[PDB]
Amino acid sequence: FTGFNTPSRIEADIADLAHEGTIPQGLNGAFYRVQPDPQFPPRLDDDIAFNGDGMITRFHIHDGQVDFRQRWAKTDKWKLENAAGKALFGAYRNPLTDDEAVKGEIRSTANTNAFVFGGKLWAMKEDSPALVMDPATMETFGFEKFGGKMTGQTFTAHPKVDPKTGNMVAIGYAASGLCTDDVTYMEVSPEGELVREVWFKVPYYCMMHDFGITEDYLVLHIVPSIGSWERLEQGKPHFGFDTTMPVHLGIIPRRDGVRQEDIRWFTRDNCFAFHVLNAWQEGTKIHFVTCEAKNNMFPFFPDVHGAPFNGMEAMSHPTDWVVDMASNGEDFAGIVKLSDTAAEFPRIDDRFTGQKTRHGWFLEMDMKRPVELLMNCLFHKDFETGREQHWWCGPVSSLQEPCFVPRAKDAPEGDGWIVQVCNRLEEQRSDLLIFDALDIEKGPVATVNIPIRLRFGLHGNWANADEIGLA
Repeated sequence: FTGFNTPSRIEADIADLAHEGTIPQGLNGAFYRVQPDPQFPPRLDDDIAFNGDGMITRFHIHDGQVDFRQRWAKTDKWKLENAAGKALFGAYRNPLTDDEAVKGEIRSTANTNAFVFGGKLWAMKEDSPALVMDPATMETFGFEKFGGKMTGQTFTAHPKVDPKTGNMVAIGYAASGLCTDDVTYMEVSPEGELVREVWFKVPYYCMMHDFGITEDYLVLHIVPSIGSWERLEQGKPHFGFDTTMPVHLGIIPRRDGVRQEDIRWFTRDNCFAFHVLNAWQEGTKIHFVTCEAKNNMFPFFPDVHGAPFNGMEAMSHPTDWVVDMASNGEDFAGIVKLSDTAAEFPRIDDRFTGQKTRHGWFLEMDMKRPVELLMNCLFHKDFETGREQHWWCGPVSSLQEPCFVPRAKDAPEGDGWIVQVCNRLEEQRSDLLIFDALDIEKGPVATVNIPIRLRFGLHGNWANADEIGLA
């Protein structure tokens, strides 16, 4: 709650932000990103940054200028707390520490991702229904339960769009209640109607924060960041990592009326994997590129056996998990490390989700760079040519999730730009950087001064003027 991460709680508007360079005329749409930002002082003692109320930033880029708008995501939690004028909810994913006054309420802070789909803005916390908002006015409508047709109590913060159907693919884990081994597989039409919701069990309850899709399958990685009521009763963090448990990859056919028996389960040795770059089918093989670390990535979700955090072992690298559908038995066809670069927050050109993509972008941790006072490089890989580009934000800055933007509705994979918030840490201010996606190492084409300090953000997405009602 201090330093770079001073609370903000500023809703605002500013037209035509100052910039150093030229803003590409091609850009006509909006980058939406979210920051955890607590409305009130925390109810408990040392709450996590990951746990603040969702504040949704939007950078509307058009006619070679940038406009700012930041609004609260008005969760049930935000409203009840607002009215009550005080914190009513407790720790991250721990209903046990809530005021009795808010028992049975939707605890979502809608603080993890901000996503445009079917002419709505989705503010997402994977423990809850998505909060929907107006993409243009950025008013809150309320949580999306699709007219009581959703039966699952949760919705992913890492949804995927099938380019073929245009559908949104989603899971919801702890679907029947907290720490349950149920999971819903959902699909949503471009119009916004919920068209499919399949229940199924997973080998064990764990953090299923993400997944892949291919042309036919949902690929779901099961990594033993595990939880239980036991943990919560003793007031431990909701999740802890168990290095002694196997890692699974479930293959769910994306067709109507699937059963547990249709789901193919592969198993490998213990590792930590987190965010999914992309997956595709290669005949009978499925390629699943995730950012794999040797061990636990999150100090705050500790080793369940009291073993202390191993920073070295938390370094993640893009990795291909391959599995053959046509085989028998649980073994992986193989595991291929795609780069020695330490990377996470992976992005693809969304238009090619499920097809083998040539390009990926990541936030990189390069410990060889000076720091004169932490994710300090933008990283682009050409998987065809093997060629890796790096851009460094310099010694007093750090970077937030990059967001790919197409040059046109019809441009090749990777022909466009990268937009990303940059933390000017020593100056306690923020920039929006705009790069050539395919030549990032020459530096950003435009450095845009953001006249409000933004906090450590999480996930963010692009939409055209035509998808958000600013045509």
